[PDB]
Amino acid sequence: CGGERYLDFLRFAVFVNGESVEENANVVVRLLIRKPECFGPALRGEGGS
Amino acid sequence: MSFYAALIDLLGRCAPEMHLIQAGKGEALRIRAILRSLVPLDDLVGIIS
Amino acid sequence: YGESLCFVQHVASGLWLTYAAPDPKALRLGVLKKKAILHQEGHMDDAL
Amino acid sequence: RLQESISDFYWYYSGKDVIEEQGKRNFSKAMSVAKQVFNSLTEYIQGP
Amino acid sequence: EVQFLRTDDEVVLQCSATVLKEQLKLCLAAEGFGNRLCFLEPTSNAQNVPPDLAICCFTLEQSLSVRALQEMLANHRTLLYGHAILLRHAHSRMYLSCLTTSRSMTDKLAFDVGLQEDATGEACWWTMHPASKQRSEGEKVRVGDDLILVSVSSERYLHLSTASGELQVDASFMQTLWNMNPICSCCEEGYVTGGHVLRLFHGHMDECLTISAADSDDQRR
Amino acid sequence: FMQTLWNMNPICSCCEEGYVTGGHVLRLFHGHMDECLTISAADSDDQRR
Repeated sequence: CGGERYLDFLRFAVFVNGESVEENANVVVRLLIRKPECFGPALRGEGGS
Repeated sequence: MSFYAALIDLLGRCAPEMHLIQAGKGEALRIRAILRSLVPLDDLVGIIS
Repeated sequence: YGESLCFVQHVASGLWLTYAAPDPKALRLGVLKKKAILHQEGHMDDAL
Repeated sequence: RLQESISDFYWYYSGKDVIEEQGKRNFSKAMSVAKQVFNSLTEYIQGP
Repeated sequence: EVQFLRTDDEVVLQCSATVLKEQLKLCLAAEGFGNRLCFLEPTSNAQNVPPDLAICCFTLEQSLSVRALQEMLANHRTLLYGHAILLRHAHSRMYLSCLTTSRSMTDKLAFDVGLQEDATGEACWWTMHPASKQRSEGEKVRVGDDLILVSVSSERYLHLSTASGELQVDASFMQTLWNMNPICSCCEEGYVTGGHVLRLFHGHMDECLTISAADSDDQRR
Repeated sequence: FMQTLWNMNPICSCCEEGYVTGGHVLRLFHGHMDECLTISAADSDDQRR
């Protein structure tokens, strides 16, 4: 429930007027991979459905 | 389901715009490759099906 | 005081004072405290 | 830290034949800060 | 003085794994010819079983900042945290790289780590980061320092996979600590150094020490 | 009014600046003073052992 809200906030941050903002998009990607538990118990990698 | 859909939407929105890809920008290509590695296509098709 | 870097050694055993290298999931707990142990080799940063 | 920043900004402008106005400005700011830092370090040791 | 790793020095990348409650130290290894993939050669039992270091040895060519690397791709030096390094397999003269292939049944997102013929592209480059807090970016890398290696192309970590009962090496978002242990820095002319293939001649170079040719009765023993 | 013999045994005479001397309360910091050696707080399960 809260992961969804944070995710849509980030969506509004990175996507403006039909086009991506690369400066924020790359940062989001890098932060998210550095903390991959944000992806979910799935998409985890090891032992991940 | 909504958490995962929001995650996928955010990643797609972070995805580079094509004109950069045609320009051959390394950062754009790297980001796209990372996104593809995270999310395989077969799973997208399965969910759509 | 505050300049010398010191390694603590137990004289009889010769072991060095070091941390336990917190096992995984400790970061998940967010526990910032590292148990102190005596080990034969230890770590480079063991100085105090 | 400042010289690392300056070298990175260099590498950013290295390929381009001519630096633009904002780049000139930021270079000037960084060099002024570096000059003041150099004078402070010089003053720390002079006398000697 | 404290030794600093610098370019053109030869190193081995070493990792530590706890198995049956006995620590085991391993070195990254690749044959190159025939198999490009990297594996792990244990160095602990050395006293009882010599390890194969020749294929475990790597030489550092370049250590550059991210911006310099970017300009290079668009178109002796001491190592510093945050820079990007290029590593050659000494025997095969290939480059360590993060490959697009994945075999790991366990980890879906992981990539294979192996050797690359050329230094072209981002895959061959790796960035060093401090393992602990007392080290910080921009500081000189010191012998014995625990390091974290990240691939530019994939933004994975050089990782030790114990997921299967057998150890493996992979590019994963999970990080593994590595040690860059030196082998050689600079050798004077002549002045034999260890780890070198050579011949032993008895006197004025007429005859040399050897073993029997192939398919010989002595079994080449 | 009965006398007892006493010995005045020294501990310290003069200490230079810094230059740790024995018998002093101090703290042990691992590196750049971020964290220090300690035991558990009060009423802890470890018995402060």
